[PDB]
Amino acid sequence: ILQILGIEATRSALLKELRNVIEFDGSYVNYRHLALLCDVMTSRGHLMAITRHGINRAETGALMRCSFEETVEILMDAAASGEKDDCKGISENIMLGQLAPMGTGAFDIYLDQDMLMNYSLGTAVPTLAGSGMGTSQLPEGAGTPYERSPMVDSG
Amino acid sequence: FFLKELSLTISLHPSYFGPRMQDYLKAKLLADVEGTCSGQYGYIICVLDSNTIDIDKGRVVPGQGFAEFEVKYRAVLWRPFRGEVVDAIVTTVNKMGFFANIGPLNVFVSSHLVPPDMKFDPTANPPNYSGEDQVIEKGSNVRLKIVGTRTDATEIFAIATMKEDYLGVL
Amino acid sequence: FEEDAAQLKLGPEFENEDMLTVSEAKILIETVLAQRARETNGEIPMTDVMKKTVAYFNVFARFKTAEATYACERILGNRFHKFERAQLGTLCCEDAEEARTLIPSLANKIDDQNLQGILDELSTLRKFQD
Amino acid sequence: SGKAVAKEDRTTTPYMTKYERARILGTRALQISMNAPVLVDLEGETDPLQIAMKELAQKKIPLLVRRYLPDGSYEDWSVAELI
Amino acid sequence: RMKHGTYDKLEDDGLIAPGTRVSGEDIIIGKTAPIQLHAKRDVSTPLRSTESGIVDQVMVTTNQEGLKFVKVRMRSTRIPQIGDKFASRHGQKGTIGMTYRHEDMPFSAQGIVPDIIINPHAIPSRMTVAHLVE
Amino acid sequence: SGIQFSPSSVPLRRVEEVQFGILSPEEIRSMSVAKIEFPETMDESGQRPRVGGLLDPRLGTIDRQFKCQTCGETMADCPGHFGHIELAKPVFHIGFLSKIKKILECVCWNCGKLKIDSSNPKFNDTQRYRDPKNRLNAVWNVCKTKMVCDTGLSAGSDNFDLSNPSANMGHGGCGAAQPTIRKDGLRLWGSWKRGKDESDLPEKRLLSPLEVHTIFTHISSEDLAHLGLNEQYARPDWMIITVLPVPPPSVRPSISVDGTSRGEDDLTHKLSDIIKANANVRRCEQEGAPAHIVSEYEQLLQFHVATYMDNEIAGQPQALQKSGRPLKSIRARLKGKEGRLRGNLMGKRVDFSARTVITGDPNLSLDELGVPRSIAKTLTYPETVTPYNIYQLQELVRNGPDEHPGAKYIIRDTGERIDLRYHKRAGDIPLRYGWRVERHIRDGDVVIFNRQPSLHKMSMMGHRIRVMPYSTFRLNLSVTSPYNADFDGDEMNMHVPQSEETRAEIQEITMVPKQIVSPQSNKPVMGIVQDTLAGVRKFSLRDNFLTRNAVMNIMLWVPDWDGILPPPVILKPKVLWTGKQILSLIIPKGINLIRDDDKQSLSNPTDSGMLIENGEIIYGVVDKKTVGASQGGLVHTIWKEKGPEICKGFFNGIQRVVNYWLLHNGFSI
Amino acid sequence: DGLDATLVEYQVFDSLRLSTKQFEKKYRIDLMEDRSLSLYMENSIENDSSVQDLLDEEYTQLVADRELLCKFIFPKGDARWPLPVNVQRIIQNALQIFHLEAKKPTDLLPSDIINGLNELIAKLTIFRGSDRITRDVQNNATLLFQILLRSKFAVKRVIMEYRLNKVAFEWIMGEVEARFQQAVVSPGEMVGTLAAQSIGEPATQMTLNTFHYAGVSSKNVTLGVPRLKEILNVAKNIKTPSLTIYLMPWIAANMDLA
Amino acid sequence: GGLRFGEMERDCQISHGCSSVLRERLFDCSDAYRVIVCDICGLIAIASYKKDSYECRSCQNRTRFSQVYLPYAAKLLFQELMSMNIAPRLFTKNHK
Ligand SMILES: [Mg+2]
Ligand SMILES: [Zn+2]
Ligand SMILES: [Zn+2]
Ligand SMILES: [Zn+2]
Repeated sequence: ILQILGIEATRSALLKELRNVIEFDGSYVNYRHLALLCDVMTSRGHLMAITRHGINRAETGALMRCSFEETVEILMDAAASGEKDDCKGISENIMLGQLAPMGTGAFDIYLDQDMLMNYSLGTAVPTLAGSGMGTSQLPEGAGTPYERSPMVDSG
Repeated sequence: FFLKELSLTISLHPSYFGPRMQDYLKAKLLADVEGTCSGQYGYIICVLDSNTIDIDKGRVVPGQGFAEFEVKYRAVLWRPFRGEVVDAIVTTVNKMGFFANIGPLNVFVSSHLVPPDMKFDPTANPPNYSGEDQVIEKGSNVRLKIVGTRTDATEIFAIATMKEDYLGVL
Repeated sequence: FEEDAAQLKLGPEFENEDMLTVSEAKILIETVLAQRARETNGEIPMTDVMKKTVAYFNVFARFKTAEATYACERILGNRFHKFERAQLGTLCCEDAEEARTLIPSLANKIDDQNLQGILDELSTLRKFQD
Repeated sequence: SGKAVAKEDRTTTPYMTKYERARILGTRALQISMNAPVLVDLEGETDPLQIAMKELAQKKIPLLVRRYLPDGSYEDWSVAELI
Repeated sequence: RMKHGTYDKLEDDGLIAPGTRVSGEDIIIGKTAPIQLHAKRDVSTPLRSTESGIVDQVMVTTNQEGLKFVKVRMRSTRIPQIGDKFASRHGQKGTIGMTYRHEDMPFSAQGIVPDIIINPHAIPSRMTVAHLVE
Repeated sequence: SGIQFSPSSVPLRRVEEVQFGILSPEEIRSMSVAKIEFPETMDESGQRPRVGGLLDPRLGTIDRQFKCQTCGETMADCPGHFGHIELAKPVFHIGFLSKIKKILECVCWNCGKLKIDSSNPKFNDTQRYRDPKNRLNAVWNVCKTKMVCDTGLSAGSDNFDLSNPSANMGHGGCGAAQPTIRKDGLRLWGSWKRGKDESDLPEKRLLSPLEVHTIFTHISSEDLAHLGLNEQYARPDWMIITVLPVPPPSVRPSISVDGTSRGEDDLTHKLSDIIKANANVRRCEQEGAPAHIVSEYEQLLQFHVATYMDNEIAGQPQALQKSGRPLKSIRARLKGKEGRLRGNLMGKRVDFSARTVITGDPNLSLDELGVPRSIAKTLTYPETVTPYNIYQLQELVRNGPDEHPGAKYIIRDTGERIDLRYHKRAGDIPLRYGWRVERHIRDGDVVIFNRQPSLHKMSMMGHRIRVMPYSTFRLNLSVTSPYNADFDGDEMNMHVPQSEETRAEIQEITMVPKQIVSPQSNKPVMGIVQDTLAGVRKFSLRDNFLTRNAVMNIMLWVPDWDGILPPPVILKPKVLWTGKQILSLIIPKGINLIRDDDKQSLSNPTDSGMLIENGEIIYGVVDKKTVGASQGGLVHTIWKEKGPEICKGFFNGIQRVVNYWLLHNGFSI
Repeated sequence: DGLDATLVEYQVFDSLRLSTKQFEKKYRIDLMEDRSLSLYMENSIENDSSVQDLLDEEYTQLVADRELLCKFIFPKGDARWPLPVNVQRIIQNALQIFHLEAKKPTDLLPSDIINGLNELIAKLTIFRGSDRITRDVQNNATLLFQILLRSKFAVKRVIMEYRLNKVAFEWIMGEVEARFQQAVVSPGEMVGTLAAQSIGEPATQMTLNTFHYAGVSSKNVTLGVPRLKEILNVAKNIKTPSLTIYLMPWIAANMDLA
Repeated sequence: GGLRFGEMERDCQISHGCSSVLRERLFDCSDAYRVIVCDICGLIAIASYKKDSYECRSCQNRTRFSQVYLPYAAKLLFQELMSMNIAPRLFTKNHK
């Protein structure tokens, strides 16, 4: 069908030919997941099969492949060429212990310091606010006793 | 001496999130970098805190609970290089050389690198190296020309000579 | 790899950076301390690095004043080579022939007459200095 | 190769994702569990997480989420922003 | 080396005497292998904690080989407890789910009480009309 | 993430990229800091010490009382310290050997200059028109057609360049080359013809390693890149071993029949056998004699250093170490199976887990799991000391690790474990205000439960422990379908989370409740089944009235009761309640259904069909049609309006009300 | 689709398997010897006011009609399909919450229900944003779900069948919007892993059956599971290579011609 | 102990989407192992995590370092690779 119709044609062919496998009779069908298997097969042109190993591809370095097994050769060969692995992999990743991009690991977090800063008041002032003579021999005065900075630095 | 921009990461702990983190991050920075030394940048005299202090980030750690705050800062550093002429302050004088001292770095002037006009006198009140009227004791900044420097354990150490013209007693 | 003296040679980043002056450096340090004290309990360990600098800086105060530095700056101008600059203002004295010896990298960089004029201004500035 | 995105021209969905809720609550849990500045009147809880949830409900919890795009760019979202 | 004994249960013979209540990781025999204060090793065998109960009997004979040779047997009653397997002779693999005391159980009307009671849904689908007949 | 000797130092920064290179003799030597001149080492110094070049130097320690200088302590935290093993006897290399053999014709001996010319501009260009690590195909094709040289490089002639010169032709200069090669067993043979005056075909004529390496090293730098090689990571001149590295014991094993004895593996041993065969060959360097016989022993290093890699490289070597049995090689462990790969990298055992036989219980909420004390008294579940816990959390310790509501271990700042067992068992040791303490498990307290084989997304879903006695896992019948497994004495595994950040995942995403509807089919996967189901029918019948006498009794399940007793449907002589009435009680308020089965009329006509209103049924009879994983299933319909719970309560109500009805209704066959 | 499998309920298109003759008797409206709605317009008719209304009524059907023809032109004949957010239910229960029977005519206005949608279909976005042209992937990444909302909320429908009122309707269009965005899947996520697992379970359910017992048979033969591997292996030798070829007719619809 | 966390098993976390549970039940609750990597040639160092002495007899490093979490599982393999003369350089972040 790929040789004589479309490539798009042949996708529809899969979808149909898989339904006819798990439906007769009374069978748990979801058009969504069926849909996905097909697009994966016909998403790179040729019909990528799924034999006990995982689409005989090869574009994500070795580290990853080593997971699909069987390792060996792969490393014994890839080594002789220094194959860079962006480690964008998900099994390559659960191999190193780095946190994997498994959905809930597919994002990072920081902190909204902004909230902690402007955060609600705030209710008092002012004396204590800008002082420095309640014991600490040292002085202060908020910050305006007659002194600059930068300028000099620039010069 | 140089005024340069350096980086440093501060790994803060939940206990100190409060509402004035900015201050904490700055306080921690001054403490971790000031006084330190590296072969790459040398002695980190001090950090030009205020205005010249950037606080980017940060991203909290997954399995730790600590957040990493990258910080860009301006600092005064003292890095020496072979061939540089500097004024130093003599500290000790032994029949082994001249234990000078420039700022925070220690410079050693091997006796073999000292003119043949400065004989070593151990009998003289305070061990010195006169000639030659010129008397270099434990109190006479000399001029030397760094011949070689080394960096062993963040610390730096080099040797200077007095063989060229316009070097020596100051 | 790179462990020469030159002749202006060595680290690229460091080369790029501008060598801070002695007197000016000390002034900036002082300024920095003043800003920190602005609200201190008292103490603030100066470690060991501070002590040394505090001494060397004072023992080399080529401009014991807040204006001296500015005067020096005014006198200068043309960059040429950050290093050479800070070096010339850190040594002092005096003649051309001597300048080349100390800074061989000056070879055919600058003339003489001019140099002499600068030295005279510095000698009078050191005090002056009042 | 990042790129950063305009806090003004954000693309992604304004709502907070199934997975994120799960990661945030996971994250503050550890934080508070680690004696941390709790940002809402302590109801009188014990569970470093059941507390974090008290926070989430009131959207009074720090932490932001950087959503990396395929490009390599990202977006930052505030817990109070999200839905 | 050897801790968490206790060897307090071995006789002068270095072997246990039936029927001493043995439990835990208790030990029952003792070994020694030469190499101040040196040297005695310990290649003696303990008792898996997962087991308990007393000691039926021990039999000490000779091997050839040409040394001594001991065998220890311990008994451990086992009662039915929730979670034990039972099945009839028709492949009604069953497990105990609960243990009701005499009053609760359907005392009727003769009035006896069921010793065990299986559920009716383990019939029609597994068609096993023999279990019934029996 | 846990603790690891508060290493601190080098911040952290997780691994981001992985660079796969090809070790190099030079590097192998530098990296290694040991010697290794005592081939038959094994502490064979006449005592029980060590040295020199096997155990010590340094290497990485093997027991407690040892601080193997360089790091520590032991036995862990101290990784193996690789080391070089000189050589000075050109050695082969099976694996990488195969490739090196295939090349033959990628530079020609010995000038070492790419075969192609320019060239031949298509051949050379075509080979490049393909990403690296593949262009090999082109090279092999050229070698099969090659076998001779030409003039000398592309040196002008006429001389010029603007922009020239071409000026060239071809493929440098020399001759060859000219003789192909074939693989016979573990030896290389080639013929040399032209011809027509004298040559050789397929019979004999070998080569060597020292010769090949030399030629490679000569290879031009711009040439090393011309092929699928890396003048930085992979360098042909590396295919040949010279400083054979030596992994630290950490990678190997040992043993000790304590006492008298302490054999090793096994394995390794061979490694010592190889140095035995090398030192006896290196000492003869001054000879000389017999010379021709010396090569016969050199062939043995060609075999041993191979058996160490590929026991059976398909040549008929044997590699018998004990009783003529393959010598556990390095390639054996990698891709076993029965080893790493799929046993030490994919499916790893794990800890903080347990399993036992399952049992039924009708009395647990859906998201509930009965955990026997026996286990609860052995789990955890760290939990840092909050300022909210100190008092509460302390009580646990003071209780003991043998009292459910107790704990084991107390972790401190320095990272030291205060075993509550025999160790502690006292010392008020108040309780820090920032350290960690490991407790027992107590009340959901979520934990995840699976059943091997776990096909469906939901063979691992998360429950809430607590906590019953007797030694099985009580779980909820309506949850049995997802685990496609009855109580035939089955086992099910429990994995307890530790960190408070996962405890969150398996609470907010994975939960028997939020997993009652797999997207496999956008249909429910759990529903009323077995006795509670048989019961529904035999009780949703409008033949079954309820005596006022209870009602009452059965109202104590709901479990969240309005408190108000339902308005009676029958006020006639006795006050009676219909079986539908009190059932429709445990259904949410405001869910509608119009089932409309086959034959159905304006009439009833006869309890045929089903239809609910403001959370009250009025029509037909409840069976699997409606309280089972049906399409527009009632279970489906409150899930999905209004989410799990009171949704989660639905299974608790009916599966509690009805079971209670059935108890006194009796049923059997 | 753009939606999370797990939140979805097969649904039905009333507007499909209908005779054009009865189609018109459900959606179309006119002033031609009709005006039967005025009996419901209560309270408040207008009446008919000035143009506009008369015009909205034929414009609604221009699109409710471009939907009747396409589909079909796309879907064979089936009608039951799985969409997000059960609409057929948000209306009941909804006529439980507010009730109101035929006796109470609609306090609504034909110029509202039509705005109602347009404002709350354009609230169902799943691809963001605009970013012009990027609004296209979205306009038809919900196009199917859309023809529903113009078929169960088209004008004549909300006044003839199940009379609604401002409050009810305003609340209906409420839950929809909400239940929709609550149905948008991910990001995340892992749509292949979960989907792949579900695809495996189904096969296991067939394998057995395709063999069970089970004969015994002929023609059409092929088998299940046992075949699966054949498809995934794209192997040439697939036992039952079969192949179905259709005809015109003619030829044929007859027999002896065939 | 212990138990056993099958390939099968792990494929199921991934379905839900639990980065952290997954990571916890493979690189923590079994092989909690940490090592220190050189930034140029990503390999085991002469680390001491006590006297802050790291050093590198090869790349000549003493200031540039980074830490990595790996399963002793992983550890072995990388080491076992060293015996086959191949160097998995763990080029971390910018530390490259
Ligand atoms: Mg069975
Ligand atoms: Zn070590
Ligand atoms: Zn040649
Ligand atoms: Zn290194």
